[PDB]
Amino acid sequence: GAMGSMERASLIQKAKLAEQAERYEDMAAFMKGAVEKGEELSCEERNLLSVAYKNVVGGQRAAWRVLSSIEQKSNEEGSEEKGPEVREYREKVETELQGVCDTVLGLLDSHLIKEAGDAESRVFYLKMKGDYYRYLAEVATGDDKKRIIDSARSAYQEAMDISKKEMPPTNPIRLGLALNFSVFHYEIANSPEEAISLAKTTFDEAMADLHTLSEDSYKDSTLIMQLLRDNLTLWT
Amino acid sequence: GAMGSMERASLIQKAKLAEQAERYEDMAAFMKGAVEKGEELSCEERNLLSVAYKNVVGGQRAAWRVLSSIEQKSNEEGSEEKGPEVREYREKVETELQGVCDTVLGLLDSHLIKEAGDAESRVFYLKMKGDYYRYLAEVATGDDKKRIIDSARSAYQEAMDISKKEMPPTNPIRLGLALNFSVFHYEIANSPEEAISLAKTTFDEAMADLHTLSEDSYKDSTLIMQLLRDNLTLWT
Amino acid sequence: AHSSPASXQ
Amino acid sequence: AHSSPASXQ
Ligand SMILES: [Cl-]
Ligand SMILES: [Cl-]
Ligand SMILES: [Mg+2]
Ligand SMILES: [Mg+2]
Ligand code: NA
Ligand code: NA
Repeated sequence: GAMGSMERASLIQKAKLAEQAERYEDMAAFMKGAVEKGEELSCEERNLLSVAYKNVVGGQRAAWRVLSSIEQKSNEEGSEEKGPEVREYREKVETELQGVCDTVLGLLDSHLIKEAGDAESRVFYLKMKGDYYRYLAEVATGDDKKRIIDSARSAYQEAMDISKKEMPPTNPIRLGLALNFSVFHYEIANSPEEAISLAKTTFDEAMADLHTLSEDSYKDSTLIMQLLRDNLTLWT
Repeated sequence: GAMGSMERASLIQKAKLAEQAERYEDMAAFMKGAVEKGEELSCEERNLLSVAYKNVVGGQRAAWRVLSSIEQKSNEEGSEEKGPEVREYREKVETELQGVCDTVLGLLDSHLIKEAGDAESRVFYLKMKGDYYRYLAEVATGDDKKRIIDSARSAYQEAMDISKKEMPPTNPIRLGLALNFSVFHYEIANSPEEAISLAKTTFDEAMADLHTLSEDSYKDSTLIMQLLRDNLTLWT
Repeated sequence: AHSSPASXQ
Repeated sequence: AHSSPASXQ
């Protein structure tokens, strides 16, 4: 790997520089190099890994949606034929997005998840696994769509089971997991009622636990709670 | 070249798709492939080439400035030593930026400029040549800083001479050239008075020619004129 | 819909 | 300072 000769601490330092410079592809390459050193990641380092790849795949998802929309319009009645180029280029972006998702899933499988024993690491990684299968599901159309969806569901479900047993209902990881599993239900799994029920129960159980929190923890939790509320407003 | 097997028209079509998707690195690769077909570019195609590379180098310049600022702070009195990583990473971004500039300059030299006979193509390309030498000058510090600056100056000056002879003072290419040469004077060449004089004369001569223009051309010219005004406000 | 920020507890 | 937009006449 191109980062094999760089010190772990230098990779982490440069990932933070890349974040400041909004160089998310570099950030992701640095964090991949850090993961491949073989040591477990700290909380901050897990956040860096996620920030880096979320921004990379975010740009790809946004581009994919633009191109897919153009492609679908080209397939309407009365649309002039323009050749294979829209499909080809959508496929190019799609393949690169799938590559990034596969890279993240590979890091999680070799060997972040199997070494993660604490709830805060294990839930974070299983949520990521669900997320990157969800991003794969957004573009899936063939014989493996169902299996990709079930892989996302399975990872989210294992994360949910641990988070409910081991974390308070205000924990931001637990909240962000529930938020994302609810998005999965609504947007991927054709289960809007499950999405709404999960968002509401998650919000209400967190509300009831806010009284236990410091001012700073209250701010962290309410930020994610507001996203649940925003989704419920969109969906109801 | 990786685009050697793709039709020219397909490269242009995909460059426009990449623009819509905000995939500027792809856009630049498509337009480089189109240039390398060996035919001259139309006005629209020249604009696509410039949009693509301006956005690519724009992200690099913004990242370089962030990293250079961190590096300069690390070299102040009382700053704790953090090792070579800030310099290394600034150098990495700098080298990639220089590579993009060299690629653009190479396309201009092989063989866009030598085939460009009309003022609207030749001035556009010579302005680009000045611009990409200017971007090289922004990061230059060694024995070749002076030669990079003089290469930018020389390209801008040839473009200015043609534009003054062959284009009306409201032509947006002429205006954007003068705007950029004035930025060169202020930010690169340590010549703020020349910058101010050029911006003012350019603005005033364009003002006097607006009466000849259609509504749409008036809008195009006044947009660039406002940038001259904005700079004059910053500089005076 | 909104999904979680990347950085989280 | 402001420089020219990429797309121009
Ligand atoms: Cl393609
Ligand atoms: Cl580096
Ligand atoms: Mg028709
Ligand atoms: Mg000290
Ligand atoms: Na076509
Ligand atoms: Na260091």
